[PDB]
Amino acid sequence: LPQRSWAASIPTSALNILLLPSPTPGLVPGLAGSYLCSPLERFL
Amino acid sequence: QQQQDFDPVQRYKMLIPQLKESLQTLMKVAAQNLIQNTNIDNGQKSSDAPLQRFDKCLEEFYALCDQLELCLRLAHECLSQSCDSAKHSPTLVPSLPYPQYLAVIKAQITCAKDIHTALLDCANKVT
Amino acid sequence: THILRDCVHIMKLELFPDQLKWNVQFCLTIPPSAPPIAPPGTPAV
Amino acid sequence: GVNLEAFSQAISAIQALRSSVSRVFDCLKDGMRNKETLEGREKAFIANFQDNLHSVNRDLNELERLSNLVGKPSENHPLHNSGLLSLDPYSQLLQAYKWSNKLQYHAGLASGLLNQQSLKRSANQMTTLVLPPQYVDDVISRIDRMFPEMSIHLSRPNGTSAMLLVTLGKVLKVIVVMRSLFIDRTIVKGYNESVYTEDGKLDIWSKSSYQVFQKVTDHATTALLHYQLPQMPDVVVRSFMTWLRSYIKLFQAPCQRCGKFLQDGLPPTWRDFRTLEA
Repeated sequence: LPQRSWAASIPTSALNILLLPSPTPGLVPGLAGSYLCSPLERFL
Repeated sequence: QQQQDFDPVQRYKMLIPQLKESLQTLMKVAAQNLIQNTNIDNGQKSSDAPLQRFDKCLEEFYALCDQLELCLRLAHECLSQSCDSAKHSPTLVPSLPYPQYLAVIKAQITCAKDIHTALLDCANKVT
Repeated sequence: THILRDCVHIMKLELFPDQLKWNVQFCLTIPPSAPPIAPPGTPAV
Repeated sequence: GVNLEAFSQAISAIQALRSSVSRVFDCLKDGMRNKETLEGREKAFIANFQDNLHSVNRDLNELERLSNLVGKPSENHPLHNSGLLSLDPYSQLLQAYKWSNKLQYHAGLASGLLNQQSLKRSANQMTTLVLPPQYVDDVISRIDRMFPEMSIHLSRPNGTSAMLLVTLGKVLKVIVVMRSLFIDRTIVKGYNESVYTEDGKLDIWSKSSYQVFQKVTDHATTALLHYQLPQMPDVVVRSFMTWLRSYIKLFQAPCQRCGKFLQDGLPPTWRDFRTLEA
């Protein structure tokens, strides 16, 4: 409900979606890029 | 950004004594806490010496072990890549032009893909 | 309007609106056809 | 060199460096369940502590390591990265670089397990096992000469069949007169006793030696009559050459003393030892 500044054991199919890089970096309007970009990859 | 000359050998060598001394320190503080609690349960007010909580020290020992492990894994990846590149790729680093090298790489990739497709069709026909 | 030329070029390359519609786009750095001196790290300007 | 693979083992080493200390504290996670026999359980603790010494051994492992570094750093691998953004959608090739290796490695096992064959029959399923062209002989000769420090020569003055001679570090040359494809009916001598360059008038036979290499000649004949695989004559002659190579030393003398007889040799098991014992 509120926010914080520390990370303490957050819990989580979610991993599967977060992994196996998709070729659509979120919005992906379709400009360019023929590379499977992972959400964690693009986040880092 | 680390800028450690990318050479893992002397890094690991110079980092070994850190592991040694950290293990020494953690064993020491563990023995201190042990004698403390063994004087607590049955002795008297003797153990009056604020030492390390043994959490931070052990965890940073694990962390340095982790860093050395990841460095060694990077070193292994690098050497393995060098090995297979030497074993299955000629030496052309400015006698063939870069476009020729790229074309050769693409042709080899296409041949590997063809081999893969042939094996997949074989597995399909088998099933 | 100095960056505007390359901006419109990259936009037309990415969108193809309505090298003669061929591959003409270079916004990156360290090209292979550059004068060989040393492997570049970040040649911008 | 190839010492880099040793670092791989070092990897596992430092892995234990973690596990070890865990195995320490796990051992301290609980006390004596029920000894009832002795107090070596506590010593058992120190036992795990002993394995920590292994970590120090890791530091020692670096003494044998670090032979030398190779020139041209990065080994031409990231040269593709130097390309523009156009080249970056190329890692796939590198993957195949491993994959192909795995392929070979897979065959390295597969072919190995192919050794146990199941061919209940080999005929009545069809030809011309004798090699027609008189050029495959030269091919086999070149393949054999590709081996270093072991020179091979051939003249074939008899006719269609193959005739050749081979020399080694000593003067124990071997003369092999065989058919078109596979090696058979050879002989060996030593110190110009054959002199099969211009012996008398040509590459003579002379079927003789001073009762020293005769056993070696018989053993080589046996090896030729035994290694006659149904196909792949190149493999056969390569195996024959490898077998011949095993006498380049004649120094050791295991499973006996160096006084049993004139000499000692019978390595069909890829290892020579005292003869007259197998």
